[PDB]
Amino acid sequence: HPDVFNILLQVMDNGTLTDNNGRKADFRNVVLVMTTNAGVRETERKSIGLIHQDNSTDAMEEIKKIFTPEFRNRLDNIIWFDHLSTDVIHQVVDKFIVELQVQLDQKGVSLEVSQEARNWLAEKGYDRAMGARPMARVIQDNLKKPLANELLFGSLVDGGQVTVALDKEKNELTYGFQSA
Amino acid sequence: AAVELAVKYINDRHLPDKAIDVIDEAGARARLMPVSKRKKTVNVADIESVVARIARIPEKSVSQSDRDTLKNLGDRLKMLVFGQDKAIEALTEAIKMARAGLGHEHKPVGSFLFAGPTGVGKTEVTVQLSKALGIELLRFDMSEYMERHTVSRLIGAPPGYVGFDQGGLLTDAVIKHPHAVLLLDEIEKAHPDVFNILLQVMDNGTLTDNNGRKADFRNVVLVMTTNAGVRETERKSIGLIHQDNSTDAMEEIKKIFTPEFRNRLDNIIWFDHLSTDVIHQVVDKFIVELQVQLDQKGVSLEVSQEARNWLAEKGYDRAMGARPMARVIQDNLKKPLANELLFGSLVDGGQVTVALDKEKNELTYGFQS
Amino acid sequence: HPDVFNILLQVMDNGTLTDNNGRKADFRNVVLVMTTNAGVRETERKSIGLIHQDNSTDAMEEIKKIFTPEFRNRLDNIIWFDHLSTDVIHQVVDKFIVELQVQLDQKGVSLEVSQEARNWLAEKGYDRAMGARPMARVIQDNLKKPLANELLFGSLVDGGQVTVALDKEKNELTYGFQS
Amino acid sequence: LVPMVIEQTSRGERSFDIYSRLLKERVIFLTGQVEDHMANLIVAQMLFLEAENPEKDIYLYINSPGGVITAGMSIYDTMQFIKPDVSTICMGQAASMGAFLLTAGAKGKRFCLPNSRVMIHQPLGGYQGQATDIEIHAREILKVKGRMNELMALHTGQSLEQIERDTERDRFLSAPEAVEYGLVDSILTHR
Amino acid sequence: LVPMVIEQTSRGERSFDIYSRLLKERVIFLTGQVEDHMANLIVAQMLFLEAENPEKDIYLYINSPGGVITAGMSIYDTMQFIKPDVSTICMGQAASMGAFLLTAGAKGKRFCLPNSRVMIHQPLGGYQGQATDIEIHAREILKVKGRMNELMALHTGQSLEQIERDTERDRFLSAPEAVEYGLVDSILTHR
Amino acid sequence: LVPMVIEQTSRGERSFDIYSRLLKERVIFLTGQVEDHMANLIVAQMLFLEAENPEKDIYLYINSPGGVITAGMSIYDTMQFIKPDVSTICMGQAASMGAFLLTAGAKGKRFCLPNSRVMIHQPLGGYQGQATDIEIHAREILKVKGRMNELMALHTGQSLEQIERDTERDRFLSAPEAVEYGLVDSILTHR
Ligand SMILES: Nc1ncnc2c1ncn2[C@@H]1O[C@H](COP(=O)(O)OP(=O)(O)O)[C@@H](O)[C@H]1O
Repeated sequence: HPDVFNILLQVMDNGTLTDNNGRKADFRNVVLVMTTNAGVRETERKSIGLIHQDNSTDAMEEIKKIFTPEFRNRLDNIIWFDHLSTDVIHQVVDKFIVELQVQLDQKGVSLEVSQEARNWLAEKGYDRAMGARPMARVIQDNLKKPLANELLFGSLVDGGQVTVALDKEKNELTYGFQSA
Repeated sequence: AAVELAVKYINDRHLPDKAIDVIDEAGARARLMPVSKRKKTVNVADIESVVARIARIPEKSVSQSDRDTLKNLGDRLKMLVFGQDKAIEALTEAIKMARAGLGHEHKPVGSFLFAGPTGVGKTEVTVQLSKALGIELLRFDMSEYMERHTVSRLIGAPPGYVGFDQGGLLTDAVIKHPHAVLLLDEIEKAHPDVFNILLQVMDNGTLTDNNGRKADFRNVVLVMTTNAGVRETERKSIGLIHQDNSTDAMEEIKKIFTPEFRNRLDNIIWFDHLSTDVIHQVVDKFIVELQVQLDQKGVSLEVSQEARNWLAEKGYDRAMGARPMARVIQDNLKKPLANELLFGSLVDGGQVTVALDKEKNELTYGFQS
Repeated sequence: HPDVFNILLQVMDNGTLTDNNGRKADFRNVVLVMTTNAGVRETERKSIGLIHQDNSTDAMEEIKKIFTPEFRNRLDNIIWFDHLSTDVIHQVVDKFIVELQVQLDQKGVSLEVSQEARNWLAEKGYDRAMGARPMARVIQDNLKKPLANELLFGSLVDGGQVTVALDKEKNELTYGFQS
Repeated sequence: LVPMVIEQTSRGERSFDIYSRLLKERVIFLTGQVEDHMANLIVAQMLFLEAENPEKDIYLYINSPGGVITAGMSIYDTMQFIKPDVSTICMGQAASMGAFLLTAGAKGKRFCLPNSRVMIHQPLGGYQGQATDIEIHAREILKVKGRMNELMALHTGQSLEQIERDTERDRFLSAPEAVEYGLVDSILTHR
Repeated sequence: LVPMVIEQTSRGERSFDIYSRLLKERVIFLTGQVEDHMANLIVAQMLFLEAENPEKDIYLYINSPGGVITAGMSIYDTMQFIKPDVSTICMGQAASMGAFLLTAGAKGKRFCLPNSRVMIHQPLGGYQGQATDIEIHAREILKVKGRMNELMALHTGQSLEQIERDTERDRFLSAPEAVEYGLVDSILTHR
Repeated sequence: LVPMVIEQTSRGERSFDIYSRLLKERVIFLTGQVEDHMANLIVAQMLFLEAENPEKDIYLYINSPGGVITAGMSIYDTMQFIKPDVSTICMGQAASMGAFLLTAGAKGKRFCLPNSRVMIHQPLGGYQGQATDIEIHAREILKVKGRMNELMALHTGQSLEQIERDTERDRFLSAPEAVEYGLVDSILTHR
């Protein structure tokens, strides 16, 4: 509700918010970070024109409409996050893979993914509009699914090393369960 | 394990107390459970079982006891629901990953938007999944939550409800049953403000009530059913050349659901119209239910393969899926049996047989008690 | 309103309705019947053209667009009430007149309405647009009202033995007064 | 000025012009000299009705004194292409192009009022310029004349030789005479 | 006049124009002499359709006797620029500019009705002025003629010399002849 | 007729004409002979867009044969006055005062389609009356000519002498040639 914005005017301009009882809280050491998806539809949609338009500015105008000027002036700065480029996506895939390894370590299985396989995952799941969340889903559908069946139904009940490779001819991933 | 597991699965309790609770219960359970053949030591498996009971969630020992149940989960759901295998695989694989330890740390077991035509099994696979797993089914009909003010009931109570029982229906339901299937039928009908409530459920795995109780959704399967794109697909073009209206369904889905909500979804399954081959399986299923109903009254029914095919042709409608099969089953079989069941040979003895003649093109019912 | 149909979907599909209050209403024994006049308008009206187009399937088309497929799928069957033919119309007047005769029987009055009078009563009583709803007044006004007025205060105070016959010139019903 | 008409609906009253109201009943109107813009409208109306109910039959009321043949071909081709049978009813008069569309109606659904007239004749297009250009344009109209006669003969059922002799000059046919010639199956009467 | 039409949407009943209703289905109509205003309108329609669904292909019904070349070239560029394949159908007749847009359709999606006609001729333009101005003005006519022939040859696939010989004078090509020439892929029959 | 397009929004359905819908997307169409009334309409559109989003970029599809020089300066003044970068695209022909507005777009955002043609020439105007008035009017027509050459030189980057020499006689520049001249940054040539 817009009332919440009015509640934060003293939080950012004076640092103190008072309860109905009358006690005052101190916000001088609390890092305040807000997140908003305003103008997400504007970015997702495409302009009706020969030349595509960057709708990053449309989000800012929406921010002005939603938030009152007093609220926005108090803010230190309005950071506009940018879409994930293909280069950082490779780093993003590495992050999910290590998260998978931590889950796998408890089970006793070690996962090894070739560099070519990692690139293949990025191309299949890359979606600038959808960000990094599709990358998790492609990894989940491709890597976590085979491992899950094997861990439960065989070849991985007991901890064993795993290796992943890409077949260029078939353009499909391969796996070596190698139990124990 | 007691400390690490308590943090993960035991909420609203602080760490030095949670672990002591797990540790104390493990000692109590092992000491008095086996009268003879008692293990003096407390292994890690005992701790996992204790947390499971406290949190009402399965443990991590699925690789031995329940390995058979998960392996046959997809096969059993195929017998109950024909076609739509992509939905069954999505649900069973999502479950397997969670039990195997690959599930998301802070997200539900699964979040799937099942969109398709009527009578295609959108709300049937969810009801059968819970029965297969033997877990409580949380069914919420969004037709009630059309307005903004009704949404507050999910996370609380109406403004100034001094009366007790002011706990959110969704928050209290999930707390009572941490392991359950959450079905939000006709999610499109719900006010857009309901999608904002699910953002923390799908992405953070928890929803907080106005009072402040935290509901855990990390172990609940979230399934939503919508008929958003059926109208667009069924729409017929007006032009010399017919148009391939294949992607129109997704475009309608994109408009009704904001990108943030759709991104959180684990997978969007598009159910498809039942094929003629699938209808034969459906006829057999309905007949099986009829046999069970007759078994209560002591009547036995056997139908010929030829009669089954005739029933399929009469009831095969692409737009209406499998629901019309019930109507022909009702008109053709239940009507004669009902009259005889009340008064006639079917009072007792059963031994019913059904057949048809190709020339007549009409079913024949014979009763010999 | 469309929102009402959404409420019935769970009723027919699940058989149980939950009120906002919180109580669970389980009504699986109640039969559900709805009455609509959507198709009659299309079928009764003729096509706007020199050629009369076929309206046999027009009635179903309206119901398909007016009612969502999901709503129609849950319904057991859709039954059409057809216009009352002359043969069945005779039975309707027979029921109304016989009903009045039963009421008069306790009082002791008797009627001898002719079969020809039945035909004339049917045309005025039954209308294609309003059906048999106007037929209520025709039987009561044409038969009960003239005789009832005479019964309370008339040439014949009591004894009945009344008879009725169609009058071609006046299009009125004869009243017999035998004490 | 087009008068509006109210059509009762379950939701409420709906206001539509007289032409649009009849279009809902599949009653299209062809009027005036044929042109690229009226034909585009007529074909557009046919395509709209096809998707609604392809089984149902469209009805085209032809009251035109003739027009450009090229524009009419779009109407003719559209009628044949669509699954729905097009019923052509000649109101008042059907000239060379109007008669072509009239006879092009589906068999059994073509009708003429008892007092209408039907005139058929060869195209009267002309061109001027260099001798070489005139030859190409002159040659083309003979090709078009062949197509008009061959498609007219197919629908009417008369031989190509019969059509060309009659179409040498303007020939006005009455409604009964049209039935004998084969342009229409019957004369529209109130059953 | 334009007959309004009813469309049943998920939201409820909606009233659209005859052309507007067809625009929702990606059907764009090109009719009459090409001009800047109508060309600009077609351009606007194509851009709107691309935004709604770029995957879905656009349909264009061309029934035109030819017009300004500059206006038409804007349409051609837009058709090639946008990702959707702009299917082209020849209703009734297509002139040199009309046929240039017809052949510009994507491969496998260009059609011509059976009784449709086509015409292709060199661009005809006349300028009056000083000899110096005529030289500069004349050069543009040669350049555009070559560009049109080159583009026409590219879509049809025929030799440039053959296109130059045929384009020197007006040439009329029937529907079956257009398919062989390469202007259209195939005739539309019972789709 | 102008088609009506439905814009789907979360709040509800909205109906807009094809041109107005494009204006909502910061697309302006400068089509037809330049005039005071049409130029005023374009000026109003730019100001409305500037207020809605000054930081965002405006677009101006120029398909016009040129026109009134003074009316066009109102657009040029407004293009440079408003903070938004008024990108320009050229569809079909661009002529005197059409190209002047096409070359006045922000650097790096001007574009021309592959087949678009650009024409540039000096102002053409005449006055009839007393010799004294002709001298005054003649001086006015010369001063305006120099100002356009100065402005054209600024955007293109060529010296004033180069522009004056070329602009003395009508000069037609192809789309790639315009890039060499500097009227536009580059050709789109994108899918
Ligand atoms: N594939 C199927 N196999 C068996 N029963 C089915 C199937 N599809 C639908 N049904 C039956 O139809 C009903 C489910 O319809 P549902 O898919 O929930 O409809 P909707 O999509 O309109 O919500 C139940 O009665 C169920 O038994």
